[PDB]
Amino acid sequence: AVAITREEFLQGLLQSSRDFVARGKLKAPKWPILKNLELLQAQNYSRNIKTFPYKELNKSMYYDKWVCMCRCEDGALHFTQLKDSKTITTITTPNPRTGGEHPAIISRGPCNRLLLLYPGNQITILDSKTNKVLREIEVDSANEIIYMYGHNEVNTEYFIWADNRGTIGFQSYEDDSQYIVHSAKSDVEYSSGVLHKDSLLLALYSPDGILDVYNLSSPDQASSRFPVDAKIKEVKFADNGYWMVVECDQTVVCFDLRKDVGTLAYPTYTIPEFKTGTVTYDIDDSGKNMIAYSNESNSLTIYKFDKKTKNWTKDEESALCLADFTDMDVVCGDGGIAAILKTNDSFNIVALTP
Repeated sequence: AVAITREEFLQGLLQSSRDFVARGKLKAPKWPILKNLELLQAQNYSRNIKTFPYKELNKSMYYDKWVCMCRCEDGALHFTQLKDSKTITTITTPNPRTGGEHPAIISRGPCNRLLLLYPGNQITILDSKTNKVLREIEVDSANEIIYMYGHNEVNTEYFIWADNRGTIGFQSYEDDSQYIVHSAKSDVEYSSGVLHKDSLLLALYSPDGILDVYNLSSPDQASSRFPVDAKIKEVKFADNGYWMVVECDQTVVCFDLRKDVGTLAYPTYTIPEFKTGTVTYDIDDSGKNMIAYSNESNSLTIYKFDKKTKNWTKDEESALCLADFTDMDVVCGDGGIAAILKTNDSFNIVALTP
């Protein structure tokens, strides 16, 4: 390939990681007072298809977050992508598989690469721009792959995959070349994962409290287990590089990666109101801004984390009122803040403005 030994690969990973470790260290712009809202788009989608948000370092040294929804019809994949209010586009790419089978996981890679995981650990890589098949890949592992991601800046010759018992490997986009850095355990049983900014730390987790962080650059080093009591719905590595935010059903737990495993950045926060109940919410990738929706009152509520007081408080100046949503995502590029409200098979995109 280009890397002949794992030792050679590990050195390329550390090097590339050190290239970008000092970049992307400026803060995203502070959120303004949001008073208006606009329903931009109502579409159907296939919720069973898990899509990981794609992160890109921008010229202002902070990260853009692209969120994607997929709708799978008759040999075609319909994508809706955005990183803010003005970057909403819908793309149609062909589904390379037989019988219109749905992918289990879809993720992006650099150079317009589209990673499609099908059950049985079979991966198809497409060029979303040219509609060509680039790779047909099989991963030899008895366990189901539950994480797949390609970093946009660090070690961009490979993408990452992980199965539900902790096998972690890298796969070359162009060559039949791969390297395993962690092998299967088993207490565990993971459902998802998330990669740290510097692409050296990978967190694998499950809804029932399990959270293990693996070090990708030192093979088979014991993973660290973080104490969560509680129902995990998402784990995020905040863009500042030292917060690990654990979004639960009605609690927010934030770990400080600089200290001993288990040390919190601030006291655990309870979501008001669960009723509880159908209130849903989402935190942006800065870990400082939060939007919550209430089905009962059809209202969006904005919370802000105060570094001084170390807790979340509601911004009362944001009276946002608007259809039964069960989940949501938030985006906030310089084009405007948008909230993606989701049911179990459709979504509405809501532009929020001052």
